[PDB]
Amino acid sequence: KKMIAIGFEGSANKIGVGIVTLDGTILANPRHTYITPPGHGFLPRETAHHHLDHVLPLVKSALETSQVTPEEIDCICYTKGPGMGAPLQVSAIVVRVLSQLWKKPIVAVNHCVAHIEMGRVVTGADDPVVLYVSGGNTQVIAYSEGRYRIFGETIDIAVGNCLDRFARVLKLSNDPSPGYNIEQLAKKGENFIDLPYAVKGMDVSFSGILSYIETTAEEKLKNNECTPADLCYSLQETVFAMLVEITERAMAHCDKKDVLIVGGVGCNERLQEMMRTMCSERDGKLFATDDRYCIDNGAMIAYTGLLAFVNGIETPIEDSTFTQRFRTDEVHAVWRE
Amino acid sequence: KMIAIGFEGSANKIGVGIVTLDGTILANPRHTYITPPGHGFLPRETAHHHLDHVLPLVKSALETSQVTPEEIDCICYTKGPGMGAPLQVSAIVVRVLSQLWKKPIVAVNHCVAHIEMGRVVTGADDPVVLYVSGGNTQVIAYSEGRYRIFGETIDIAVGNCLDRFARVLKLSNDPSPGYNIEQLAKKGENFIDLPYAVKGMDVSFSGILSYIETTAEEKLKNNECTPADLCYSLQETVFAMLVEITERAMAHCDKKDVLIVGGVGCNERLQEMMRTMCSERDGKLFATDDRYCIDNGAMIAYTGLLAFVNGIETPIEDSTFTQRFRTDEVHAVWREK
Amino acid sequence: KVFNLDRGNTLSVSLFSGVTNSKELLNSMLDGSLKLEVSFLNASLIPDIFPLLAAAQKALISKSRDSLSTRTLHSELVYNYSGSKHITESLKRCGISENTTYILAARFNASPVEMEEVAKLINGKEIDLEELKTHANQANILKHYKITSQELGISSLGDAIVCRIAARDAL
Amino acid sequence: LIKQGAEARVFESTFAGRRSIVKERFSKKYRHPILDAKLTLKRLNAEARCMTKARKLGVCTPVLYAVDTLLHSLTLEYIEGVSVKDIFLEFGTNGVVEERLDDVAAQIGAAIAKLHDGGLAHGDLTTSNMLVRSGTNQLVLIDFGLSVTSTLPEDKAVDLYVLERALLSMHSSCGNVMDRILTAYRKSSKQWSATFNKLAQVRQRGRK
Amino acid sequence: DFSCNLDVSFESEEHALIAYTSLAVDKELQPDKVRRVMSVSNNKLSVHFEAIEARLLRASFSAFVDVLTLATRTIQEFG
Amino acid sequence: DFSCNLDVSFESEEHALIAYTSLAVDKELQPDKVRRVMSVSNNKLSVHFEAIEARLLRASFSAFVDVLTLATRTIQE
Ligand SMILES: [Fe+3]
Repeated sequence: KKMIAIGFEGSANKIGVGIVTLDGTILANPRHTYITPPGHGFLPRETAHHHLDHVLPLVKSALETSQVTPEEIDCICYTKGPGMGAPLQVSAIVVRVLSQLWKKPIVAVNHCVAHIEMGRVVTGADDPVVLYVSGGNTQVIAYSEGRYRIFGETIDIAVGNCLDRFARVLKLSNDPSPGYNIEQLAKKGENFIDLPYAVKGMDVSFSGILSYIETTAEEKLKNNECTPADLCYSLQETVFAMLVEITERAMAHCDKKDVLIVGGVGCNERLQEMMRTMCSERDGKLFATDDRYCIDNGAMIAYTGLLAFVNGIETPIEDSTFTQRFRTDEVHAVWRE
Repeated sequence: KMIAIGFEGSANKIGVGIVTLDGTILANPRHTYITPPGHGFLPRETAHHHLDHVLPLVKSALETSQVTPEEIDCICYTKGPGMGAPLQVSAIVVRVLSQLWKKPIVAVNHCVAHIEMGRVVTGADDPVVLYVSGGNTQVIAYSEGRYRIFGETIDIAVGNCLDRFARVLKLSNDPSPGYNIEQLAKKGENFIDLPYAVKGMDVSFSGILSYIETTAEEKLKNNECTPADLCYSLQETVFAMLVEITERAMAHCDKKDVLIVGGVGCNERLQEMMRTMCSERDGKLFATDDRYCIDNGAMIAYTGLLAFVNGIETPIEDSTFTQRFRTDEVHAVWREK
Repeated sequence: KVFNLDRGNTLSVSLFSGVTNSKELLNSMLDGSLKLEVSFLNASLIPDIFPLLAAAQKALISKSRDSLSTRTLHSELVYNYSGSKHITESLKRCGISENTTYILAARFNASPVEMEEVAKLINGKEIDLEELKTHANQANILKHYKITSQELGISSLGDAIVCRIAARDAL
Repeated sequence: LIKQGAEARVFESTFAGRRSIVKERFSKKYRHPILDAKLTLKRLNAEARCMTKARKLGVCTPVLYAVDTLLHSLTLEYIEGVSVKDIFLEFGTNGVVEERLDDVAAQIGAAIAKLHDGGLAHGDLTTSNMLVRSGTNQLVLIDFGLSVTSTLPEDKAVDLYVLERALLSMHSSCGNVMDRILTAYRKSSKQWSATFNKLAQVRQRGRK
Repeated sequence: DFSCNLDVSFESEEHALIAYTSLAVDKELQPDKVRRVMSVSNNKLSVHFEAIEARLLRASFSAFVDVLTLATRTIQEFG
Repeated sequence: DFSCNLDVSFESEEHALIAYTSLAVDKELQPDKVRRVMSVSNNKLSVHFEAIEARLLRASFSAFVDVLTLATRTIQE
């Protein structure tokens, strides 16, 4: 019998509830998004208010779409983190109440492992080294001895943060996302501008690059020497070169066959094109899922929760806490072994 | 000498006035809750603005007036009329100040404050007083020791009419929509027909506002007239109608001099037409000025000074602010004596 | 009889009963064969000389400002006495029809010779200007002018007729 | 020139060889030319209509002689009579004749009821307004400048309230006439109940 | 149904009594839906508020904390 | 400095115990400035908040009222 685990994802302004089966099929994936004024980042309090407004209708829509009665749900999975405290605590309260009413065990689930496993079951990849690059994460993950160890990551800031900050500097619209506007404006780019080389060892840095390109943007817009399209083109090409170079170095170090990419920032096309070209040069394949899974959602967490529960490892109802950094390596794989 | 302090918060404008008996303002830090353009004011956010500003505002009033709190003869709050929340904040602060300073609370009406401030500024002894503001469009005459109203809008005030007509046309909100309407009408050159809407000794503005809104919406798309012409025609029509009403008021009570007060008194076309009428009928219009006609604490404090030096007082246990407080209920004991 | 009007103008009046050539008078009015300007009114609709004097003042004002809505000043007068905004119906009812042998003939500032020759032109019996009350058709006056019984109890018919003639333009 | 009103003028002249008065609504300067023409025409029509309707209700009024559209003038019959204020001053100074006062109160109450039942207010029922015709002791009403047409009993109650307030203002030297006028209106009117309820409501409003 | 008591510690008895009396005279807009009573003990001002519904309770306590903040600022300015 | 003690009405005892085992087991934001204790007697809650600052206590009030209404709206079906 396909045992069903109900999971939540609220690590960001994206609220989602997930129901999955043993094969990874999503019986219901309702989801809701929060919008922000341009040039600024969302604050936790109004985000939590939005989460409170939308959490009950999301569960209602999940139970309607999946057409699965809550009794048939076998266990409840809550996203331990990482994520903001308020939506995580709202999800924790809801899962605790649902567990107390339905008498189902609770399990804490990580988010990056969820991304990795859902990408694995979607793209059909066997076991690739994964680059997760987004607004909140930028890391290289490889499986080893039951632990999803980190090989490469950003040293100062996730490049998603740098891209969003520069988009705010360029006053680009937040609808549908600053990243998409940046990508389109770079596609309209004509002039390239040099940027500092800030790759230390096999990792990357972006704070100095972001500061330098912000200064360059201010100087060039003040003097009207170029359009923001050229600025976006330069930033895009430079950061793509750095990221693909460190990806190649990690790929050579890890001694793999093919590589997987995931994340909202991974929605770009110039990256996937040139990096798949160099992968074909390196006798490697590109794995790249659709934008539906690159963004956070509940069915993401639900499948990893199912994997954890089927083995037999549980979690006490009192330990349903959260943390600002729920590191991936702290989770020991037992389903694969 | 005798000095009275008055608080005015019946509208979005907030004022902390401190006055003497001669009619001369000692200090007047007046502040406004500057609403975003295209939007009005609501009691909750206005109360929040008052919460943030009134203590700095009271400190500014004390610094500007340089008058010790003990020198206050009476502390007076605008009882109303007006929206509940700002009057309620004013009630709390005046209660606290009365119980700390050990000073008498006096409830003060708004229209009486306007009339008294205008009369003391212009030196008139007993004229018909026309108080026109955002929420008030009143023609008032002294009679038997009571300020009896004889000309009044039944549906909506002229100031509110101008305001939401401007919002229909989406005018700016600095310093006031009426000022922007006046600036626009300064370029108006064409007359526009408006129906005759004076009955008895009163005027109705809701029908007038609906008609002018319909005409503006019909003419803007058809480019038949400019908004300047609409504003100029509306201004001339409403002020001619008010001339007729106040002339009937002149005839009924047999009055000669004329006083104009309120926000719209800041304009000049009213003064020109009124002085023309006074010259025709051997009257003497008395002029207006901004600091002695806009909503602030000076007039409130002056009416409170009259009430306190006459004898009327209200105990701290009777500090019951009212959303509605008519002018005639105020027994004008100052003038009979 | 000649009676003075405003600004020094005068009007000559002549009432005739038993008119035998009323059809000829109407035909001459239609074709304009008669050279002299003259108006013929159904004299049964007149209680006093005062309404006629008021209509004369109205026609005098119309002529002085040259605002004669109708082709002739006398037709202006006959339309004025009707008190209606419809010229054709006014002429049909208050103006002479084929059933009016009790006819009033008037002229503006007329010389005695003109009135004598007009009297020669008409085959009828001349009557004074005091029998109107005896010959007033009050029933049709109430019918056409909608005079209320309350109006009759506080004022005379002539006053109501004069008020309506004045207030025609007020509607 | 006899008198100049707040909005118009009244003049003395001769109409059609009869003694006459001319109420001329000369163009005031508080209106723009087209605006002034429109309001002068409309209010002239309104005054003529009010006189016609008050005549239709059996209330004696000055007779309208002629209307000059291009001059905005009202010609009215001249009336010989005595003012109510003079009679009441005589009552206060030389003694009140109770039978004359009762007859006057009954007549004015009947006239007020007759005007009120027609759904047309007057608004200026002041002792200077109504006159009593000499010899025939008949009551006449003038000065329709503030006449407004409406069926609301509020207007009738306000009219009666203003009348009694004016009677109080002109001093009680002739005695209290409120009881007499109320009894006359009761004996004359038919919808008097609602009118007196609204009159009492207005009285409580104005007392405060 | 819903209710609780709140305490505030003042410098002396006088400030607690002033706050008690100043907020006491404040009438209640809807006595049929909310109710307030209170006690004073030393410098501790205890306010037992009881409301029927959760949203009304939350709004009432929000306004109550706001006006308490007003009173505290005024007293601290004029201590 | 500031404090409040909610006592809440509930139909059955198990509802109060559900609210306890749901909210109480959760760890609040920061013990340094605020303290929270909660107990259950019969079907009646006794929830005491103590705080240094009224604004922090009011934020806690908002969160607590919202989550309690959430729990009720979850139980009601
Ligand atoms: Fe105002």
